[PDB]
Amino acid sequence: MFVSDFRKEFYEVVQSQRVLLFVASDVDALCACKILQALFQCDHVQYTLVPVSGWQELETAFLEHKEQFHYFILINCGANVDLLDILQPDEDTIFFVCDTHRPVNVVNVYNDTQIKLLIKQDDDLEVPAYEDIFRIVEQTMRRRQRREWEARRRDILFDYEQYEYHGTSSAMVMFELAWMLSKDLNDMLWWAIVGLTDQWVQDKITQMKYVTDVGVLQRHVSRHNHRNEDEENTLSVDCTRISFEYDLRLVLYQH
Amino acid sequence: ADEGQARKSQLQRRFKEFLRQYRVGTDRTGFTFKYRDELKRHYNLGEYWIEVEMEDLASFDE
Repeated sequence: MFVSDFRKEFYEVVQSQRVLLFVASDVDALCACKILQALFQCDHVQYTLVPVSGWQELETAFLEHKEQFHYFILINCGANVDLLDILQPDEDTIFFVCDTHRPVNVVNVYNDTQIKLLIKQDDDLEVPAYEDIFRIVEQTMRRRQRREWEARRRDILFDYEQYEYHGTSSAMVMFELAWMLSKDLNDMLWWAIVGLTDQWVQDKITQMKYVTDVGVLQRHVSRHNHRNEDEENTLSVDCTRISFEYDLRLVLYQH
Repeated sequence: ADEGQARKSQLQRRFKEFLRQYRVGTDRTGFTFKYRDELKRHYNLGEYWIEVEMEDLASFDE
């Protein structure tokens, strides 16, 4: 399914439980974890952090922990494939996915019990409608039409799952969540900025989308750091300050 | 000539506020006054020398 609001559908369910966090290995996912951590250590929510690196290790990890816990969270892993089969879970287990990969697999979208998605649907998504891809002579006369339906399905799949790309970074969804609760700080803003900058560094998003997201984040940066308008002389020098720069493209030139 | 000592009495005052104020370490862990402590710990031992570092002096007052 698609989570409509993150407060009352994702957070305030796992708020009183013992969750298990699977984490991929990329700067985007690291910065998307380090905010969720700080959002759990603030409300005394027992979590557990398992660093995975592939599908074999994710399966091995799900093998051992799949009876103690019955909540799960996957971060930048498992939104472009099908989930209810590679893991083969039980019925009363819940999965949250907060991945960037695209496009989201089909069944993961029409499965509104076990695989919830924290993906803001206002991204570049165009998921096919429901029945377009999911289920005497008159018998054959109509089962030929169902065969036509299957033939259309074999094509619309090839239409939809042919190009892979990436949406808004995880460390920005998590930051939207952490701002809703009114528990955002600078330290949770720097990790948002880094988790965004990393995609543009590794060249997985378009310059248009990058500048749009920078335009978003600058309002937050100014909301936090502008409150020190003229008191920048009586603020402690040992306290982080984030600033917007129009700066060179040379790599690491300051060191 | 008369501006000479008037500059100096304003440099010997900005070189003094550097030793007296420069700290290290972050805010999460905790700080450390780097050159007062070495001045004291080298004076009480009877050594009389500090080792100022130019990067610090640059980063305090350019």
